[PDB]
Amino acid sequence: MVVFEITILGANGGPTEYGTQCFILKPARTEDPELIAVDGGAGMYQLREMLVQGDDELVPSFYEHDREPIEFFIDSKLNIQKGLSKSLLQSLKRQGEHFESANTMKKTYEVFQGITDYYITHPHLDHISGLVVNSPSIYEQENSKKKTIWGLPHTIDVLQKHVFNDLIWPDLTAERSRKLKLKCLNPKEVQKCTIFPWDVIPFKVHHGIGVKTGAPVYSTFYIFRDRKSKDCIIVCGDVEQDRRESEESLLEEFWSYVAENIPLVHLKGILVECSCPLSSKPEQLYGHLSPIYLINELSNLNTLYNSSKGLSGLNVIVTHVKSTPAKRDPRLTILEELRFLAEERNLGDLRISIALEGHTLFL
Amino acid sequence: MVVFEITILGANGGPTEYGTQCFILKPARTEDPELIAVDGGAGMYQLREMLVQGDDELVPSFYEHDREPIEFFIDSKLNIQKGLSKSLLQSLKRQGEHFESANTMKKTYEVFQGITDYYITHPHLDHISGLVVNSPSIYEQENSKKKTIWGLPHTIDVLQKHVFNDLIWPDLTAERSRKLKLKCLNPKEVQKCTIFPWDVIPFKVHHGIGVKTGAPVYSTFYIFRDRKSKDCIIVCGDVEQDRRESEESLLEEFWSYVAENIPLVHLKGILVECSCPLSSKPEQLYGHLSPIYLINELSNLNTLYNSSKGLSGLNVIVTHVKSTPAKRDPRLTILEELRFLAEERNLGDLRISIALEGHTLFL
Ligand SMILES: [Zn+2]
Ligand SMILES: [Zn+2]
Ligand SMILES: [Zn+2]
Ligand SMILES: [Zn+2]
Repeated sequence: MVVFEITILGANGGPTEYGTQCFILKPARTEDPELIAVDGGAGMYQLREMLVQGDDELVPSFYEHDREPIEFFIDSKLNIQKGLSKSLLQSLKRQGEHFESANTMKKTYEVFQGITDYYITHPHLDHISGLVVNSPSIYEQENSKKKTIWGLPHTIDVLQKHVFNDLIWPDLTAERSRKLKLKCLNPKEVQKCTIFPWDVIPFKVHHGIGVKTGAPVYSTFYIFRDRKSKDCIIVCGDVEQDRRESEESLLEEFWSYVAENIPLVHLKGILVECSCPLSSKPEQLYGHLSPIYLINELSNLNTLYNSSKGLSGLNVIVTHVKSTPAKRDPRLTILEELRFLAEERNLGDLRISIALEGHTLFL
Repeated sequence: MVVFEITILGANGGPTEYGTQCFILKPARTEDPELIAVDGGAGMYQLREMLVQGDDELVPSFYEHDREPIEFFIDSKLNIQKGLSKSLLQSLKRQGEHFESANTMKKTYEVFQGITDYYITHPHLDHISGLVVNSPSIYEQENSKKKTIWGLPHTIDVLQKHVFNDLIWPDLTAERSRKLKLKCLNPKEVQKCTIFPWDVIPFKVHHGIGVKTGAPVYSTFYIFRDRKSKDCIIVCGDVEQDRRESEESLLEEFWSYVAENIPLVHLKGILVECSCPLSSKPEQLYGHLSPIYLINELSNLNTLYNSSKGLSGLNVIVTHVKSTPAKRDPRLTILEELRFLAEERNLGDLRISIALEGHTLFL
């Protein structure tokens, strides 16, 4: 039944600077070296950690305890494992002697060369820092695996002008070998992934406004659909609720598309933020979701599917939780708040988990 | 004799994305909460690690071994300790009960609020990623400690246009409370630090050329001078040797200034890159130093000081070493190559160490 393997490289919303948003995707079970990244925060560094670290598992927290039981953060039915998947690792183990002789750094370069394509949601630095700093790895060899960075224009235009511009970073897109490329996607259009037999469908969403400019700051939701099984996952960039009159109902458009085109049984997971707990703090919430806003969005999706079973069976994987100087880990607070609000709103057998770095989900 | 405490938050040259360049400075022994940062790669995340991790000490490597003895990377006379200094930690311990009640995350916010001023060498993303992602922490409170980002114009203009621009990052400099400010420094001019009784003297250096534009890419060397003791440290941005005819001898200007104005006995350390080992690889070396180029620069400084004792007693702390898919840790290769070349060039009792994240130097 499992179609997707999702490696959580980074699920941190800030303001600490490591492990920011990046998810690796591949088909379940298969052993090709090729990998897709959604966003570009945590990258090589995190792959290396997972190659070393790989039960009463404890995960980092730094609140009530420095480490906490893994099960506290996840739905009890979630198919999750620590480390990289057996099949991802098998692409290194295709050569017996070579795998054993290769040190951790070498293994990291090898796995990382397989990242063919990034789908970037928006160009905020926390979503691109690993993509950028890791990028010179592409020049380690003559016979070279090339990388492509995909996005809607609001992302690609910014990367071209403000990142790969010989000021913030050497303009690797200008190098004649074209080992790093920027490519635009059209919104709402079914586009094809390059290696996997998957469709990718990007949708624009709102993510606040400029501090100086007041201009809308856009983000992206990506649908990945396995063509054979028709199973899908939704992987989201940072997002806030739409404003009734002053703007386009981008989220309504998105949920309507999902309900029309993807039966709930085929929706294997949504990776979506809840940056903040219910406790106000407007400065930290701008451009983001809190549990009431996320539950309101899921309630809208529920209304569109229009089943008496609610969202029963749906896996919601909560990403981009921010640190806060609070007594309790906000991931735990948010998880409890979301579960409470889902129960209050009668959303059915909805399965809510927090995304945990250094783990793979099987959906 | 020790005047400076230098906390190494990040000394990684890339392409792995965590622990990139950032050094914290404070006067030795004193317990004020205020701190200076040079560069802005590793930040809050690394402070938090150091608050938790704090003998046969092993440090991360990931080559021949995943962890290696600390002493392999340093000169035997180097005054170094793991973790934050006792006096830095004392600023938290001024309140007994409060310190004990505060969790690791809270302690991290508290220490980090003390970073008053950043001195940025150049705006490449690896030198600013932590500064940027950490910056919203400034809005955690009403009665707020404010931060200032200092640099030469080649840095500040780029940060204004390409980073704090509501596209790559919210433009926090436009927020009316002015809790984050960008300020320019004049090159070669003795300027004053805001809290510590220190002079700061910035010098422009070369750091390669644009891939697309061919334009010179500049960097900065910072001299910090304690006015009472007259002791100085030099903390460097990324740099390459000058080209004889085609450009200004920026490095010659710098070493000449040092030899004229700072007696060797007062020069307590230089933190300077050696990104690459002697083994060629032009693509990785562009804009950077290898051991022959670094030793040539130190030889030039030696000639200017003009002593038969060479650079005896000088601490050279090597930063920004890049990963490479090699059998041996390049920090070890580089250390051996530098020591060999220094001996061959008769530079005297020069003390060479690699900068190690998660440690404090006392110079
Ligand atoms: Zn974000
Ligand atoms: Zn964002
Ligand atoms: Zn650098
Ligand atoms: Zn640089």
